[PDB]
Amino acid sequence: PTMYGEILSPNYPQAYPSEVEKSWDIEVPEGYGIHLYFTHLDIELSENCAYDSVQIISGDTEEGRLCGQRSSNNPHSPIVEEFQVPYNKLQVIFKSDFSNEERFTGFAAYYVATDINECTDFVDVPCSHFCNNFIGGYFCSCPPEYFLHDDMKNCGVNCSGDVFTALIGEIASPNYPKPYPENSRCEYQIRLEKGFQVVVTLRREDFDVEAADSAGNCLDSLVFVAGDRQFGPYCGHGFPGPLNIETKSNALDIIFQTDLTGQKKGWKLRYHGDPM
Amino acid sequence: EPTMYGEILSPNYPQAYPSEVEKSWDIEVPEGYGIHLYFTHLDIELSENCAYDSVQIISGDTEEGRLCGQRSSNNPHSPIVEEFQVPYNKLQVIFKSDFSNEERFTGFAAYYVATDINECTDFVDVPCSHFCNNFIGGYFCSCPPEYFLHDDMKNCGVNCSGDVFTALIGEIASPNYPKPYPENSRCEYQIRLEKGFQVVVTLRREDFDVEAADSAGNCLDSLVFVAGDRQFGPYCGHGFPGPLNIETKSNALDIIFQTDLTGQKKGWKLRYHGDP
Amino acid sequence: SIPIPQKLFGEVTSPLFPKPYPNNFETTTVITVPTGYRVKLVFQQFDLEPSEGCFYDYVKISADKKSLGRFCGQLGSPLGNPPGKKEFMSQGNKMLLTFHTDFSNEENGTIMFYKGFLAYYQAVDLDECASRSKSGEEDPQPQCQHLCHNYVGGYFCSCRPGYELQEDTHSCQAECSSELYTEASGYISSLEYPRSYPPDLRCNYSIRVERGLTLHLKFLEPFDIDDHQQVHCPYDQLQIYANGKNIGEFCGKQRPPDLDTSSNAVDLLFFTDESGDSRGWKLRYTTEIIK
Amino acid sequence: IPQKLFGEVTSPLFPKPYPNNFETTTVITVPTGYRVKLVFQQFDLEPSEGCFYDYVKISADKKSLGRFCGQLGSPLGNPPGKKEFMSQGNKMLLTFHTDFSNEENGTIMFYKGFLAYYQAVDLDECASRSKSGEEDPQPQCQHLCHNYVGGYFCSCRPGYELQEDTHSCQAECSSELYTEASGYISSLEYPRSYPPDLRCNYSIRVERGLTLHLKFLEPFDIDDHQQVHCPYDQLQIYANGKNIGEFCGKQRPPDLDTSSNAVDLLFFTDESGDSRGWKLRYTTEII
Ligand SMILES: *[C@@H]1O[C@H](CO)[C@@H](O[C@@H]2O[C@H](CO)[C@@H](O[C@@H]3O[C@H](CO[C@H]4O[C@H](CO)[C@@H](O)[C@H](O)[C@@H]4O)[C@@H](O)[C@H](O[C@H]4O[C@H](CO)[C@@H](O[C@@H]5O[C@H](CO)[C@H](O)[C@H](O)[C@H]5O)[C@H](O)[C@@H]4O)[C@@H]3O)[C@H](O)[C@H]2NC(C)=O)[C@H](O)[C@H]1NC(C)=O
Ligand SMILES: *[C@@H]1O[C@H](CO)[C@@H](O[C@@H]2O[C@H](CO)[C@@H](O[C@@H]3O[C@H](CO[C@H]4O[C@H](CO)[C@@H](O)[C@H](O)[C@@H]4O)[C@@H](O)[C@H](O[C@H]4O[C@H](CO)[C@@H](O)[C@H](O)[C@@H]4O)[C@@H]3O)[C@H](O)[C@H]2NC(C)=O)[C@H](O)[C@H]1NC(C)=O
Ligand SMILES: *[C@@H]1O[C@H](CO)[C@@H](O[C@@H]2O[C@H](CO)[C@@H](O[C@@H]3O[C@H](CO)[C@@H](O)[C@H](O)[C@@H]3O)[C@H](O)[C@H]2NC(C)=O)[C@H](O)[C@H]1NC(C)=O
Ligand SMILES: *[C@@H]1O[C@H](CO)[C@@H](O[C@@H]2O[C@H](CO)[C@@H](O[C@@H]3O[C@H](CO)[C@@H](O)[C@H](O)[C@@H]3O)[C@H](O)[C@H]2NC(C)=O)[C@H](O)[C@H]1NC(C)=O
Ligand SMILES: *[C@@H]1O[C@H](CO)[C@@H](O)[C@H](O)[C@H]1NC(C)=O
Ligand SMILES: *[C@@H]1O[C@H](CO)[C@@H](O)[C@H](O)[C@H]1NC(C)=O
Ligand SMILES: [Ca+2]
Ligand SMILES: [Ca+2]
Ligand SMILES: [Ca+2]
Ligand SMILES: [Ca+2]
Ligand SMILES: [Ca+2]
Ligand SMILES: [Ca+2]
Ligand SMILES: [Ca+2]
Ligand SMILES: [Ca+2]
Ligand SMILES: [Ca+2]
Ligand SMILES: [Ca+2]
Ligand SMILES: [Ca+2]
Ligand SMILES: [Ca+2]
Ligand code: NA
Ligand code: NA
Ligand code: NA
Ligand code: NA
Ligand code: NA
Ligand code: NA
Repeated sequence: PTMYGEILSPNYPQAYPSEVEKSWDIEVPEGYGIHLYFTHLDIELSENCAYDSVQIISGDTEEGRLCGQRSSNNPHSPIVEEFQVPYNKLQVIFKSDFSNEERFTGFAAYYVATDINECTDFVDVPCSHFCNNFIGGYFCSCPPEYFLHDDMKNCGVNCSGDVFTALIGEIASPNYPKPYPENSRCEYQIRLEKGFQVVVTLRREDFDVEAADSAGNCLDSLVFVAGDRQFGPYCGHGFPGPLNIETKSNALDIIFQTDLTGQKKGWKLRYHGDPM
Repeated sequence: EPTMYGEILSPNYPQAYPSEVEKSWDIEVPEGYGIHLYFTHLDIELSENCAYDSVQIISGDTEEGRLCGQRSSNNPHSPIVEEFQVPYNKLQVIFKSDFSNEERFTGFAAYYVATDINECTDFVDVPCSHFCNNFIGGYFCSCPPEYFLHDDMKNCGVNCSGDVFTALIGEIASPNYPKPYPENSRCEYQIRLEKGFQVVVTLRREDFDVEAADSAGNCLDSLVFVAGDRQFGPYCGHGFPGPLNIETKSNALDIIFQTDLTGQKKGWKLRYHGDP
Repeated sequence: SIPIPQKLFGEVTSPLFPKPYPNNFETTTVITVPTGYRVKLVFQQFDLEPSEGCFYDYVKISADKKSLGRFCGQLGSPLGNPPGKKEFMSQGNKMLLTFHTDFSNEENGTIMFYKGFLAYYQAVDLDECASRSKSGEEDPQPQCQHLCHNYVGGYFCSCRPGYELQEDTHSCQAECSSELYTEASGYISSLEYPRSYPPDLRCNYSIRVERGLTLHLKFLEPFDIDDHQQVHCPYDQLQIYANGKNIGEFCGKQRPPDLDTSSNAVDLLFFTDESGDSRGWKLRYTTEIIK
Repeated sequence: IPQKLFGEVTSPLFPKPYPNNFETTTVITVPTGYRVKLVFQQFDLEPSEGCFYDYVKISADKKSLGRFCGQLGSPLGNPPGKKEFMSQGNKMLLTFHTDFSNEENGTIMFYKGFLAYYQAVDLDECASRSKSGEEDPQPQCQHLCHNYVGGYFCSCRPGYELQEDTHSCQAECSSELYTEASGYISSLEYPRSYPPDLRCNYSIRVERGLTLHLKFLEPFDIDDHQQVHCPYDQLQIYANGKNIGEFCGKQRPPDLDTSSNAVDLLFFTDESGDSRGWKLRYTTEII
């Protein structure tokens, strides 16, 4: 395994021998992608590169197949063809049939190992809250008064000890997204400067609490207290309130009550401030 | 102990200097180096003939300079304000100040570097008779073709023996040719062939100019060929008097060239071949 | 808190973080990644004493030879100048951070509690090729004649088709020794035609076709080699060997005659001088058959 | 050669005429930080129009300077004669080439050869690196370097300190004393921009029984700000132990009268220099 390398056609830059099938296995260390690019391409031209060809296979799938006479169009770049993959290994197979109509000099290519930016390069991000990329790997981080769970990937809230002073921050139910603990009352407190208003956002889909009885009274409940004002109790699958909520208060108490049985996924939210 | 470079600053540079001082510095470079001493900063109490305060440059017994006053460099491309060059390996600098300073005077800042003496060119007297060679830290003499340097390491002298000619076809000329021949010398050149051959000497009628004979016709400077019993010469004057092709009828030939103290001329050149 | 020559990434915090920071404090921590790397960094939490123009407290981050940022305030508040999370990359391998705080953190004249900051820094690889200072590089020669390559940490160089890399791994010579030709027809041209040919060359352009054919050499225009009307080919020579024996040493301005060889093996030998003024030569070689 | 002042390089067998069919390369090497000067005393080769037959090829620092042939005096030849051939670096490559026949185009000819004399010389490192170009970092000096034989050493402008690398300089500007009756005090390199990152204590200490009169001159230019005065740069003035004003801006401060024999002007700079600075006349009176 290397961080860089050179691959030339047999007998470069002379004419290549006929009836050949040569293979190269590219390998870089863990957590690196590969950039493979061709500085020279002059191969026997056939439709679907039937007679002679140079082949790029990653794992089981054919990333490319090249043939023909071609030189770089950009005068600012020597690259003629190129490929980028999120994998740590590649395979290149050059094969030629028993005849050449003209003289074909083959090909000259090079590969380099690139860091995978695990946060951005994929659509799936392997961190619940915050992602940190570094050359050769990644690791996760969390928002105010959150503690990272054993799996090194997802973060979690504690039910007590937390006074929130950040202007923009997150709050979740304990164990989230795992089910919330039974027979507990979790109160989280936000305390801002007097001139600000706490505005609470939580996604309509990020809320699933034990449903109410037939009469509509929540058996498990979540409620926001702002002095005299009060929002809730909220329960059921799906947040019934609007996704953006104004409390009109600089200090807010969020209370979460559960009984002995009948638990569910739970909820998550993020808050910011607005002047008065 | 001798150095190739150095720094000299006024006491307490670049602050005001103390009064009633007389400080001295002794500059020293190794043998055969001159000294370049130059001043990067000059701000000293100004007096006529630098009477009150002064900085003084003495080489041996003689005053190479005396500076005082407020002065800055006029050339923006050079920091040098005053400078001196000397053919000696040692210098003395004496800074002295009287008991008062009316204004604030920052003193002076200077530096010295050792330079090679080009013994051939830097003096009017050149210590080589013929050719002079300068090198960094000394000199030595050299000489023209077939001259050997005399014991005194300075003056050269000509040799014209030790060379035995065995080639069938070869050349011989007078020393320094075509420059004038040396005075008070006897030059004998010797040709030695196989028994069966004859030395035949050719020399152009125009390639011969030796000091003419006296009124009576006796050559004062002469050239003569000795072939066993036969002898050709003495020859002298402007123009070769003999035929352009001369047959000696001998396989071994001695050519002798006699000159007196004064009355020199261009000289001569010749080429010889063999005949069975 | 992690300044070290051999380190990929690291953390730099305000003092006592997360506990609020003490007044009357100024500390400079310098990040150092190894040679040939840039320094990227961002702030997660950021809560400082705000001030119009950051007179009171601030974080001063400075790059190679320039202060990029001096910033203060809280993550969200518009009281001025928070970085929040923004990228701060260096050019060289060193990033100087400083944290300053005066005596009074308690504004309006009652106590206030300010936590600090969480700086995370990544190393990154720099693109040595793309720098492009074409002149003002005599001590190093960090740019290559034909092409260099950008990879993590270092960089290596390579030459255009038909050239060899010489010892310095920055410049290239010509190979032009075993230039083979076995195909039926073909084209042979002096290196980099019709531009001037490189000097100091020993070329053996060898043609070896299947036995039982005869070669036909047709020179094209232009044909430009340093010649001399007194004695021909003193500086540059283009010798042609056919069937083992020389058949002509050519140089000049008008092209040599179209040659018919009666041979299956020719060798064009090319000897150059130590200067290139003239352009070169190009030829089509074709094959014919016998009974 | 690792270490040599001077030397001789001759044609083979010199002075005896040189053999045919011969090519030899001799390389002169002076030590580091020296140039190579050389000239020819005697020069007698086989002449040829464009030096096809025989020649001396002298080349320095990846460039062939000369390829020369012929006799000292004779035309139709390219002789150097005595001309100077200096290198830039410390190496000079010489080569001598000769075919089989030097004795045909007339008839027999006897050609002696050549006498090359070479001196070493010192190179001017300063004028080499600082003459043109070079914005990237190079080992060149900040205020001034010095040219001397072999090596080079560096120095700083009046009132600056040389830092360890012996290439760059900061300002000292800490114990700047003034004990004379009158005088002038100016920020470093006035009216050019002042250096950044400074802690200056311009101390005036006159004989007791006098009062100091500080007169600021124009121009007076320090980075100021309309919101808060002196955030980046400050010019504090201490008199008689106590502060008497922290100044910055564009109009000069008022002429100050101290009633003190001991003043200290403290100068704090930021990390950039746009503004020019300040200058003052200090005078003494009696009490
Ligand atoms: C320009 O480039 C061409 C490239 O072909 C080159 O021509 C080649 O020159 C060499 C010079 O030696 C020849 O090689 C050998 O010559 C041997 C001659 O032996 C005499 O001369 C010796 C000195 O040269 C001396 O020491 C000996 O005592 C003796 O007096 C000869 O014995 C030998 O025969 C073998 O030939 C081939 C290898 O060439 C062997 O293998 C065959 O190779 C071919 C491919 O060419 C094929 O693959 C066959 O399948 C394979 O069997 C074979 O088995 C013999 O044992 C060899 O010939 C080359 O012959 C010659 N190549 C030609 C003429 O095509 C020029 O010199 C170059 N010019 C320059 C550099 O200026
Ligand atoms: C700029 O630079 C100047 C000089 O370069 C500094 O001044 C020196 O430092 C201080 C402040 O001026 C002076 O110290 C004070 O000295 C007073 C008497 O002076 C003599 O005493 C000292 C000690 O014996 C001698 O070494 C000195 O040479 C003097 O001859 C004292 O009265 C002070 O003592 C204490 O007084 C009362 C107690 O009653 C306390 O309340 C005070 O706080 C003080 O501590 C004090 O010792 C010193 O004399 C100055 N001159 C020197 C050292 O030569 C500036 O400080 C400097 N400023 C900045 C901002 O950098
Ligand atoms: C959320 O709540 C948990 C409750 O468990 C809190 O964890 C507390 O963390 C401290 C560490 O600061 C634990 O101390 C232990 O010390 C030993 C000895 O050094 C060490 O080996 C252990 O690994 C652990 O750190 C403490 O036991 C624990 N508190 C309780 C009551 O169990 C904390 O507030 C939050 N979670 C975490 C992981 O910090
Ligand atoms: C030049 O020709 C001659 C004869 O072949 C040789 O030169 C000789 O050189 C030596 C010095 O190396 C001289 O030696 C000295 O001679 C004096 C004579 O008075 C003697 O007193 C000393 O003790 C010393 O031996 C010698 O004079 C000189 N001969 C001459 C000038 O005829 C030499 O072979 C040839 N080449 C050179 C380079 O000299
Ligand atoms: C108290 O805070 C207010 C904020 O508007 C400010 O106007 C006032 O000056 C502060 N009090 C004092 C004594 O500074
Ligand atoms: C040498 O050759 C050239 C041209 O071949 C001719 O000019 C000259 O007369 C010849 N003979 C000499 C120089 O003795
Ligand atoms: Ca094929
Ligand atoms: Ca990674
Ligand atoms: Ca429940
Ligand atoms: Ca005085
Ligand atoms: Ca000398
Ligand atoms: Ca005489
Ligand atoms: Ca503070
Ligand atoms: Ca790199
Ligand atoms: Ca040429
Ligand atoms: Ca010859
Ligand atoms: Ca030098
Ligand atoms: Ca400034
Ligand atoms: Na090939
Ligand atoms: Na939960
Ligand atoms: Na002084
Ligand atoms: Na003579
Ligand atoms: Na060409
Ligand atoms: Na200034």
